[PDB]
Amino acid sequence: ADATAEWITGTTSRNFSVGREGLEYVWGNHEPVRVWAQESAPGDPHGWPHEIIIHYYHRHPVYTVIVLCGVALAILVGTASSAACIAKARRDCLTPYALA
Amino acid sequence: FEHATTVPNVPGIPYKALVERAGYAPLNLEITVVSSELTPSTNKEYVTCKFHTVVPSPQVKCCGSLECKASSKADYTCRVFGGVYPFMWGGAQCFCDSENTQLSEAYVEFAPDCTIDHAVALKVHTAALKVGLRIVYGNTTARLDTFVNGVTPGSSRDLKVIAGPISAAFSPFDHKVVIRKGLVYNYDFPEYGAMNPGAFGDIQASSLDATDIVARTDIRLLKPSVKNIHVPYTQAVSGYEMWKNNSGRPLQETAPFGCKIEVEPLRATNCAYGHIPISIDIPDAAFVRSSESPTILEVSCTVADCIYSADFGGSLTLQYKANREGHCPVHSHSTTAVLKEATTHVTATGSITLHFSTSSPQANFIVSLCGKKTTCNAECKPPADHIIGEPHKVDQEFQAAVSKTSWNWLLALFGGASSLIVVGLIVLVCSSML
Ligand SMILES: *[C@@H]1O[C@H](CO)[C@@H](O)[C@H](O)[C@H]1NC(C)=O
Ligand SMILES: *[C@@H]1O[C@H](CO)[C@@H](O)[C@H](O)[C@H]1NC(C)=O
Ligand SMILES: *[C@@H]1O[C@H](CO)[C@@H](O)[C@H](O)[C@H]1NC(C)=O
Repeated sequence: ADATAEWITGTTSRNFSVGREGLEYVWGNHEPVRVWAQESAPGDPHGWPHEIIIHYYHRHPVYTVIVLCGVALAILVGTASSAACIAKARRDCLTPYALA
Repeated sequence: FEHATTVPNVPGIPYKALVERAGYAPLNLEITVVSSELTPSTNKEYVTCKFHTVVPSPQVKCCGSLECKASSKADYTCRVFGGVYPFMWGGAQCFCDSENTQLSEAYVEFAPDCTIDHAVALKVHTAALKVGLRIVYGNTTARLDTFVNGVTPGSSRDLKVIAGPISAAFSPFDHKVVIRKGLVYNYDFPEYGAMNPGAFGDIQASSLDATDIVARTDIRLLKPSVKNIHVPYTQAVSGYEMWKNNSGRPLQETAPFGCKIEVEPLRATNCAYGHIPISIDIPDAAFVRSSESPTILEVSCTVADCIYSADFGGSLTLQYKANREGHCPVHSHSTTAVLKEATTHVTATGSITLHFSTSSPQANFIVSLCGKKTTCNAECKPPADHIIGEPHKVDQEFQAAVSKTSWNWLLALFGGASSLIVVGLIVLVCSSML
């Protein structure tokens, strides 16, 4: 509970970060007001991949950057390894016709 | 029937369940945690407040000298001043010229308004949870209040309920707390007998009307400069005022999991930090025979306009082919989607509508009208409202939070890479045969 207490004079504007857990604010002698944040990130998770990418990046940034990093690393490693395998097979099958 | 389940600790958000005896029709079970309170075992270490620092009348003795003994009064500081000349109204108070001796006394004692403006220092041990439960079964609503520590049938009527242990008790109060005027603070107050001048606990007593009061204020007695009969003293500032100036904020504004602190007794009510296992020995009076319950024949849910949010942003319609007349319940069997109604009256071959809350982009879930299960799918949309006024009905699941389409491209890229590895290895095999 990142409790912030401030004495406020005059007409100002204050920014607070609400999560799915919720945030409760008390303003003067008023009764406490509790609010909750729901997953309303911009984009559509059901449309094109770029909209899904920006939506899930706005939802959870570290998980999204690490899963796209995993996808990129996995496809790069797979293509490199299978290119090495194809080159191995190519030169192995081309050397009996290369000695003769 | 003994039914075991696990309900969230969150006050409000009523919880759905479906009990199914073998020889009886399925029956609703609605568990609502209407209230809760963590009441820890506390003991009074001491009470502290202002000091009156009463100074008695000086004892001037003359043509000689006197010495003062120690006393059991709180913070007894005593000094003897020689070579004085006490001069009250009317002249010199004795006749021994510049050999006169004066005794000056000083001790502290509780202020007259310490009955209200006082701070009680308490040690807080582990806390036992009360939970008030509203149980709706078999069209009947019952209110009850039980312990959570385990094996405590504190319910009434024919409902026996047992609340299992808390998954992880969090104990919002620290080991040491200070209660002043209905406000609770987490302060590491010094122990009984341990006391500093100008700090909290400068004066100490078991009660406000206790003779045994102990204090160590930095009080000290000074030689009277002016020829009068005053007692000049300098004393350290009260630690009560110093702590009041910089107490910070109380527990009512600094508390994890959003639950409010009350006094007499010290409690933290409506705490939302886990799950309670509930075992219910539901009676057989609410159970109805399967033959007398109107069973359905074939259903299929076709949801329209799903929006996954904290509210009930769903509307699925069921197409029932029931045979007899009456009502018999509904229940969503997924941990990600929770229905709104409990029972629905079914006539024959008709259509009903229901509302559900979910947190997943897809709603691929099983709804069991009256016992017979039937799953259906959805393509739900994110909500427009950023901030919403009531808490979420369900919890996000890591498998369900990924949408079906995004799941499809993730397994598409992963399976393309994997099949590319497989074709690489079989190309290696076809190279190895030659
Ligand atoms: C508060 O947040 C809004 C929207 O997030 C932003 O436009 C604004 O600049 C912020 N104000 C301050 C004082 O940081
Ligand atoms: C509960 O009451 C409702 C409406 O009053 C009735 O239709 C139903 O038969 C009752 N259910 C049970 C299990 O007694
Ligand atoms: C507390 O004391 C400080 C300095 O000792 C003073 O400035 C302040 O006005 C006092 N009161 C509060 C409420 O902070």
